[PDB]
Amino acid sequence: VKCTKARYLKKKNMRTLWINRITAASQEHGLKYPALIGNLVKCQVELNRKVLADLAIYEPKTFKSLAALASRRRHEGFAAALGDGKEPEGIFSRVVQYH
Amino acid sequence: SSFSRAPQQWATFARIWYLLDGKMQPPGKLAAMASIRLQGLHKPVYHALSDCGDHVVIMNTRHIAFSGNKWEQKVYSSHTGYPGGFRQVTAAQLHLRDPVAIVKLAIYGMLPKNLHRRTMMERLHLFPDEYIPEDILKNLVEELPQPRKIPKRLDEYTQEEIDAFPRLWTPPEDYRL
Amino acid sequence: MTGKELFEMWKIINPMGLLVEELKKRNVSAPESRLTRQSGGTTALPLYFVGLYCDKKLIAEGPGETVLVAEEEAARVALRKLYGFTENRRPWNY
Amino acid sequence: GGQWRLQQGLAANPSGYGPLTELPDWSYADGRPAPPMKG
Amino acid sequence: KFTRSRIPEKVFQASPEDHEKYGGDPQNPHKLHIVTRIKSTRRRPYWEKDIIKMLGLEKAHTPQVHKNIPSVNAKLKVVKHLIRIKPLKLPQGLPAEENMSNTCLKSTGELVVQWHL
Amino acid sequence: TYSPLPDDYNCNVELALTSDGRTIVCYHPSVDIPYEHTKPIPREEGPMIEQLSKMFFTTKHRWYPHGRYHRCRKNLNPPKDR
Amino acid sequence: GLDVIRIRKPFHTDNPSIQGQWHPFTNKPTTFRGLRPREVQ
Amino acid sequence: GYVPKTSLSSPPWPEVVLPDPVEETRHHAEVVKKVNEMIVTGQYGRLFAVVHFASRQWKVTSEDLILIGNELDLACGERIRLEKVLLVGADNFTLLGKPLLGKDLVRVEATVIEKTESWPRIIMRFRKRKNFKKKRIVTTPQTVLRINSIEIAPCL
Amino acid sequence: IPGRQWIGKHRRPRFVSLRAKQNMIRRLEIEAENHYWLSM
Amino acid sequence: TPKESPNPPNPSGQCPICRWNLKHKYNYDDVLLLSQFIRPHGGMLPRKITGLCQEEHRKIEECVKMAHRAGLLPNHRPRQLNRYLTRWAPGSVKPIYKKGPRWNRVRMPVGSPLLRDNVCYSRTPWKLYH
RNA sequence: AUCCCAAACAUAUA
RNA sequence: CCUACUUCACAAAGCGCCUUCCCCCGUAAAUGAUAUCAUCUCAACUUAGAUACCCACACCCAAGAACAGGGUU
Repeated sequence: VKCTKARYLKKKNMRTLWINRITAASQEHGLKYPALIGNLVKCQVELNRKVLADLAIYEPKTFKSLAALASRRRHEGFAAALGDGKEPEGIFSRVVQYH
Repeated sequence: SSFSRAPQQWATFARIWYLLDGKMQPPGKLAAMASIRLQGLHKPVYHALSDCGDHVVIMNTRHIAFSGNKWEQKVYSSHTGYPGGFRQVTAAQLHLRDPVAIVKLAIYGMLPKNLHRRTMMERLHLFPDEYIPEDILKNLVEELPQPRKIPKRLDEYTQEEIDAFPRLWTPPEDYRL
Repeated sequence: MTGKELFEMWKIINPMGLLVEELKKRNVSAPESRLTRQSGGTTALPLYFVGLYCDKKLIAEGPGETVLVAEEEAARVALRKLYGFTENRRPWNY
Repeated sequence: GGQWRLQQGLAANPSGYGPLTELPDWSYADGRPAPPMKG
Repeated sequence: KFTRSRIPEKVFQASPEDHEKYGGDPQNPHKLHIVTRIKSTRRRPYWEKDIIKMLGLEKAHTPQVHKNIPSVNAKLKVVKHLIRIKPLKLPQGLPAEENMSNTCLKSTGELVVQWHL
Repeated sequence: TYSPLPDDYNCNVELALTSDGRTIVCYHPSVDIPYEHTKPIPREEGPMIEQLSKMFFTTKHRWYPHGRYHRCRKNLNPPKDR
Repeated sequence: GLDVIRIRKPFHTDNPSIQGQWHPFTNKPTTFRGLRPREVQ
Repeated sequence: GYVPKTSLSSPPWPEVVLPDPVEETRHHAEVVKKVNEMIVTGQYGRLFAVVHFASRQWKVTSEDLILIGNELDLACGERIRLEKVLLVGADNFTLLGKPLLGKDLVRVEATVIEKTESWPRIIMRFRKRKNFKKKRIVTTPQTVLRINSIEIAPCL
Repeated sequence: IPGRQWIGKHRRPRFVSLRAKQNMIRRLEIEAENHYWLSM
Repeated sequence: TPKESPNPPNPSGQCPICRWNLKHKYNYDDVLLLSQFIRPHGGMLPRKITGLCQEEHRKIEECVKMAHRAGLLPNHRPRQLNRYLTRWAPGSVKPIYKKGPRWNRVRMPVGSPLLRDNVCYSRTPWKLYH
């Protein structure tokens, strides 16, 4: 019964491990984890957590690239919010659509 | 990169020393930073079963600054098994008795509550004042930032900002002061 | 030879000798070694990073638990980089 | 994050409708496509 | 005692402020509803369960379409606290038979024919 | 070298969009560690546990041996990863 | 022919890095002449 | 519109400002041209591709193996190509899609090496005092794919 | 505290967090939209 | 001696803090704002002479107190354990020997209650009682 | 009425 | 602990002897503010505020249930 009921915990706490690892790398590059994954999903880079953690380990400066991209998007978002009126959108903030 | 196998493993899992000033910092924030660093939750390689803890060295723990009135109010409780041994002591008293115990107990509370807590608390080093043994000082690598920004007082406010800050009211011609 | 690194297949000893031999065959000075990163110098689990240099430019670095093993493995690293047999090489094209 | 995805007119769940799930996931080497997914 | 609920009809006299708030169109009112369940049938009385079995809403977050007749409105008006109903706007007319197997639905509430994968 | 975030702690990475907008290209070269930032090479069964406890900084518990039951269950020929 | 017993990793990436595996000094700066903190000379 | 300097009148976060859009576009054009000449010449080495094949995301490189938890309707040793590549990277550059990358800028091949069924896994349900004791054996089917090559192409 | 601590005259009243209130408001706004789309 | 500068942005306000668009823009760390409302011996001036309002007078008084007990005006003594945001004077606060269970805890005050309407920048507000 | 009982933290863009 | 007294008499004992400590954080006194006088301070501000003990086979013993411990010059 434990061998059965443990598969759901397997998924649960492996996702927790990946979230912790990504938080470690993100803190290495100056960005908390909420900001990273949120503002990265706000650029249609639909990358899941397993690959992000595996990139934190086995590919450090492509992770640096993704973190820099996230910080860029965050700054563009804060600039847009600071826009008190009508403002052109940022350069990465643009949304690509598909039918 | 492109190292050999064993040197690559040693590079990955090697453990880095960390100094951490403590002057005019609240014990809890030092405790939080030390808690994350001791158990390895700053390495992307983290895992509980890997034991990737990294050493930590706090200094100036005598100049810890609790917030509010926590010196008078916060009380730490201990009890030897012998009757009447329920003793509990304020923070000021425990600071005078042994001025490395507030930060020690904070880091002890935050760490995970398992049979790895003792290893992590052994890899913590706490030194009350700026002194530090040389065989430790020549192991250090990094100096983590001070969490609380120490608000400087009038004494180090140079005249440029004293007179640049606008005078905001007009006392009458005559006054005692 | 897939996955097998170079020097697990080409069993040599005394790498820095072959390094200076190759760099002299290319008419360049014997490379000068320095200490890049150091963590835990006194304890029994140290990490020393030794970087070989070629007249103010760096051609490899390597980790070890002694400055000497670090020297040796940084030599192995540089020797790999020169011979175009690193781990980032283009995979064989089948 | 999926509230932002909705205020931009996307499926809140990237495994919903979008490029990621609609398009085929493989093709024979020469180029002739392959029978679609049962999903 | 607990009972059913009779909502006074004054709750359904939409104001002009409501009209300009949501995608209002009082005249030329919309034809269909797309309805999705967002709460559990359990911990809720039995007639709510029966209604949520009558309107096809078994699985949550699975959208189902219905008319805007006052009968179906009188059914929805007692499970309204378990459903999100959005108009099914049709910017281009409802599909023809040849291009019907190649249609799809967008989260904004629109049914669209131009869905090439 | 653009530094909204101070891309100097580690190295510098440059971000850009292809002309249309459906691909993002980032350029990250391996920044090399400078020379003038470098340094030159410099050219008995209870006390046993206590000394190993101070040298490796682990606590005393793990150093005592374990019984036969906890040493026939150990795997002699474990699988080799990679 | 391999035994049908459990499979631990869904992958066997024999060269699992292209960009340099992580050691604690990636992303950590360097200082003038290699001064560990609080030093003088 | 003036405030004397104070610890909380200003925002603690350091207010950055974005670059000018036209110069920003010129910079972006320059760097993409640089990466384009790098790809055209042959600077790169090995390549890693983050791929979305058939359930979920795999980080894949040449020569390696990937275990999929379902059948794929393909004879043994029958070459295949994996569309839906959402990251491809080398030593010096990496390209991310938004979300995906066109079928011309990245080409990921593959082959099927073996088709197996997983080890016999157990589903047992149990409840106390109710004589509820269910047992079942499940054998999921699996197929293992050898990734062969990842060819990037200059089309940017 | 007499027993069955969640009831009695000296019961312990639970606190209303901010995110619970935010969830209440989310459901309630959805209800307002339902009221509209059943109003025609 | 202190005077009035020729550029008060918002002249004729509710109080000389409102005459500088400050009413919710000072903490205890603002040493000079307090120093402009202090005698040479630590205790601050009557509100009549300065012209301050009731609430802002109270706020500057409390800020002066917390600034003293933090050790931020050492040249204002009337002639060691280091704190900040010391609400109550340390001579009249007792230890918390009996802190209740989860649901009736007694917690150590921090900050001052006259600074709730300050600007807030982290989304989780100031947590006065700790 | 055996022994207080989570360690902490007023502010980095929800 | 056994010198005497006392049951007893290589000793164990009491009804017989000798030793027993450490200022231990509690109080008020002044100057003085918002509230210019006035007021001990949920304002700042000067003061009445522990040791000691232990540490390197066999035969007897003031050490011992066995094992331990002191002695064998």
